[PDB]
Amino acid sequence: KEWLPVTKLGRLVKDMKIKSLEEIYLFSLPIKESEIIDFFLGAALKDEVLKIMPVQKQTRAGQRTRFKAFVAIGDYNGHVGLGLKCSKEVATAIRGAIILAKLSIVPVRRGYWGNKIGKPHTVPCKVTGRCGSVLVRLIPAPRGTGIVSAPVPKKLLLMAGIDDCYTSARGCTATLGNFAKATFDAISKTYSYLTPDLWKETVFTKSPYQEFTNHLMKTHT
Amino acid sequence: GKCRGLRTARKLRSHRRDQKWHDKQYKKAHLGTALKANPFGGASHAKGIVLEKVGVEAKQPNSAIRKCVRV
Amino acid sequence: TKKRRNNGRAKKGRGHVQPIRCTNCARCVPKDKAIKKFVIRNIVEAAAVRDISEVSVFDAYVLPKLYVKLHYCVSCAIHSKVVRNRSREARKDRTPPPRFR
Amino acid sequence: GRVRTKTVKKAARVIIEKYYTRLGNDFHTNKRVCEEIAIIPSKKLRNKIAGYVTHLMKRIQRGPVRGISIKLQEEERERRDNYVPEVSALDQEIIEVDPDTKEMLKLLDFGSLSNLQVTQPTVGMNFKTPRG
Amino acid sequence: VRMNVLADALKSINNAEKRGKRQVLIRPCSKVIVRFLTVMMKHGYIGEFEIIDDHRAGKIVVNLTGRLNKCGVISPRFDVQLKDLEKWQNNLLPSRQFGFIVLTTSAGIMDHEEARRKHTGGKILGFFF
Amino acid sequence: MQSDAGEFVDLYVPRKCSASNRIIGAKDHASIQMNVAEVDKVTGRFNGQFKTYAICGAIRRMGESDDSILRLAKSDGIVSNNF
Amino acid sequence: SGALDVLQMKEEDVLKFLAAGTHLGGTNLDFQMEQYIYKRKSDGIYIINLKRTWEKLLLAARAIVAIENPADVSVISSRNTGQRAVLKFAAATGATPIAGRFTPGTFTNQIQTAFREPRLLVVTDPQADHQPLTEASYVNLPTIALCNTDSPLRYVDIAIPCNNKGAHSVGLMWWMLAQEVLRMRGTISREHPWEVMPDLYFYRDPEEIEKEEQAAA
RNA sequence: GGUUCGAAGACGAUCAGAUACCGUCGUAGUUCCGACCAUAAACGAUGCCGACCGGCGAUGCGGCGGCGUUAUUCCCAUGACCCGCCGGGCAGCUUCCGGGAAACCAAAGUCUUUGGGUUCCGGGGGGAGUAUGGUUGCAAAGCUGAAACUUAAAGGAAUUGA
Ligand SMILES: [Mg+2]
Ligand SMILES: [Zn+2]
Repeated sequence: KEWLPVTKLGRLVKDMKIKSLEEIYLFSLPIKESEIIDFFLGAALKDEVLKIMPVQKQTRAGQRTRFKAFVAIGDYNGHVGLGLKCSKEVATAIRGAIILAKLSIVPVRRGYWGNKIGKPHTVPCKVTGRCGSVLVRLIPAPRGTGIVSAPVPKKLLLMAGIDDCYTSARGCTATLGNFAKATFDAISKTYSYLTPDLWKETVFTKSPYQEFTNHLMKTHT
Repeated sequence: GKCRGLRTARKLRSHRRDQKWHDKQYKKAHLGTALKANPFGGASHAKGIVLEKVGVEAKQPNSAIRKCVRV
Repeated sequence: TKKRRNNGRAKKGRGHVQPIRCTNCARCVPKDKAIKKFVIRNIVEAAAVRDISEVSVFDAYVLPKLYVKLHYCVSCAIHSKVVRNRSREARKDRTPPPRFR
Repeated sequence: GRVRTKTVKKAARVIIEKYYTRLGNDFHTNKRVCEEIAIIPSKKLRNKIAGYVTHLMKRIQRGPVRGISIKLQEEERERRDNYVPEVSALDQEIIEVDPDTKEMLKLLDFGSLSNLQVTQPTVGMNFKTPRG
Repeated sequence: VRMNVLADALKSINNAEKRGKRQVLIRPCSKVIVRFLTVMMKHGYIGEFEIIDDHRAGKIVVNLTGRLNKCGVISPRFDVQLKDLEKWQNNLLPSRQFGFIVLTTSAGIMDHEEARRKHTGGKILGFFF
Repeated sequence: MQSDAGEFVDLYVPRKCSASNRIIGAKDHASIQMNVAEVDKVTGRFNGQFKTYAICGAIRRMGESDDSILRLAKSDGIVSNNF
Repeated sequence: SGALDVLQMKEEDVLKFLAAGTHLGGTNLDFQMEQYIYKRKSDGIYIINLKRTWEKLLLAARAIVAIENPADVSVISSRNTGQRAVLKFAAATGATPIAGRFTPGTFTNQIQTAFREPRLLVVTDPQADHQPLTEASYVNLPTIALCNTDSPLRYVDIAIPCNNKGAHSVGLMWWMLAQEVLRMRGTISREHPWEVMPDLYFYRDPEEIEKEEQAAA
């Protein structure tokens, strides 16, 4: 259970010098340790397996079936991750899919339908996500509408902490590999969308490697 | 659509009207031929007289005799 | 599915190119579709040259050559191994094979 | 048919990488140091590794053998045929400085040096390759 | 042929903004383009622009700020009544917070929020968000 | 980014590229945060202050990171205006 | 870089550049390297502008000085020409040299033996060292490059317009970066010319080595 | 008008058979003039007009500027090369412009951030380009063109096998 960090920022996190996922997301650092997400959002992260899918490859002596598990993770307060993984057992397919889902979680941005009272409940604007043929569109809805969508985007948007959302999907959505990847790309785009609120010019803080440079020179090689 | 002109309404209306016959289910319901060809003549149920019993053999993998009746 | 960009032929902006009789068959192939080859050959093969170098009346008469241009249809070209099938990547290579010796 | 395997080459490269200080050009000296430093369970494999060590290190001395690079130590080993030049190969006198380059320096303030000789330009623009 | 001039001008800005260019030269200058770009500037999507007189249709050089997601046109110029401006701004604009429908009315060329306030419907030109 | 009351509500504020003025996505891994050192005028030696720039992923792989860094530096007066 | 007579290009440095032959680019020209070129000759070789070489070299020197821990600056050259120059730069400044064959996944693979994690990359030739730039796409990692007139500037953040082909030119351009980093740091003085002769950086090919091994003997 | 070639034909081979491929002849035709015919994998399987959006080196026609080589010896001035620039045209290589189910495409891009103008045209597979009427033609046949009935798939690109 002793987690010794391999990454440079895995060190700064375990040494309790970075004390939020916002410090990471602000400087666009690739999160390679599966334990940093279990460090910050360890409590409220909840797994749901969307599907198990047997994929085969032909050989001269029989097929060679290996199992592919889709896992959506996230605390119900503005983080989702979707991970996929193939393995010879369904058990290690799920275990690797969960780990990859933790690796690749994004912060969702939430806004309001019209009037700007209380906490943000819906998508700030119309965002579209594409994967293969599938096209998932997320539209802002009034308060206490619920999530008007198919079960697969519903459970991703539930885990994202979006309460209100009108959706509209096109393409071969029967494929829920591309459906949910389309939904996840749609969700993920909310913070890489320039609304007139992100107009105020940016002031530049030190990146955590420049911040805790002198500590990282002594702590490890 | 394609022809977007602000006085292009008879073109759009007439074009769609021409192209709705190429829809199978529209033309089926809107030609007389189907409701001439329908034995029931556009009715929910229909009463008839039994005149013989028949054993209709099933297609491939399903092998059985479906015990119908000629009416 | 589209296999070549130039549909197996070196026509781009014509519409029609007059056909040619294959030199193995008499199959009509367009002038640019055909696999062309120019054989410049000594009349006397390899060893005959030495016997006709000695049994000649003249002094260093550079014995003549035989110029023959051959048009093959694609089937005749592949069958005679003038061309061969290639990889999807190697197909795009238009630089003709090196003739160093 | 004497091709050494991964176990010979890898372990020989690791021993050259670490203990370059003791290993030499003699077979039997480095056979003994290899036996001392490394736990090799068989004697044939010991002789095979020692044999490779005193072939790579007979070529490290020659020049740029690839699979290993002890940079500080290999460069200090390249600092054994010391050519320390006394005059800089750049620090020269009269330089041939292109009538186009004359202006390039003159558009900076220093369009006036002692050792800037302006060679006449190459007439005839035939710098390209034929498309035949 | 060149039927719509505002259509060309807004496609030119949109292409230049995506590519990340800092200014763009939209050619066939007209009263409708300038009056469109003034509105777009007053909300602060473009910078200051400079219209270039040759003794013809002029040119415009628009200094671009990277705060323009889309600037589109609606052809034909549909006759937007005041009550129907809801269903237009519903299905054209991203949200009820930001984005504008600019439409040519009795008064002059102005955005949906101004036309709603002045109590005027008119013909739709385009949208910018 | 605040509600009717005036409470800043979103869980962070992303950076904007200095060249393009796009917002640098939470996972735009080809985005850079480059500090160009500030030099004492009289000595020509490092002060301990820097003129920092951020650039987006699209700009870098477009190949306009070079000219954009150059023009930002030449605007600040790090590079001479003459150039 | 500029507005200062202290960081200004000296008459000593011009003769060094002209002697090495760094003003001479290639026959072919890139479209993003037009702003660093003065003119094209008759003979069809592009003359690089030596002021604009100096302005970018000082900008590079600044970018390297601003990096605090000197051993999270990775210096790279895959070819013969740079391998000596980067090791000299590395030992002289404290930068971490990767000389000859940059293995793919030193920044991307966590499990690798040589899993390095630098904060700034200095590269000799983007055409040769294309892999460190393409890999610095995956990690938030600014890039500096000794770019020639022919070089593409894809994933290059400050390109120093030089000759990166000639063995004298590569050696000197590494030497002047090494020296300006140390001067700006405040290790060497601008009063005295620097102790180290720039021939300590140059690539002696075995041919020149063997001829000199007979010469000195 | 009929030299060559050559549907049908006539035989000679091959084969279990061969009404075919192979061979020897060979009629209509193949060619020209005057009247019909109006279809082709008639293809870029990609309507036409207009705008914007990367790079590079050639190529054909026209124009413009430029070291020098060469033919008119007498060189002004004309052609042939050499090095760039501008406008149209047949194409090419390259790329995280971007698009696409992919193959691939500077268009097949500028599309859920959906509207520059306009003509033709498709709606699961068969039945079927079939029947019937009408129309053009000397005929062959062209253009327009269904239904009853039948069926859970037919299909497009790409991957691993055999
Ligand atoms: Mg044709
Ligand atoms: Zn043939």
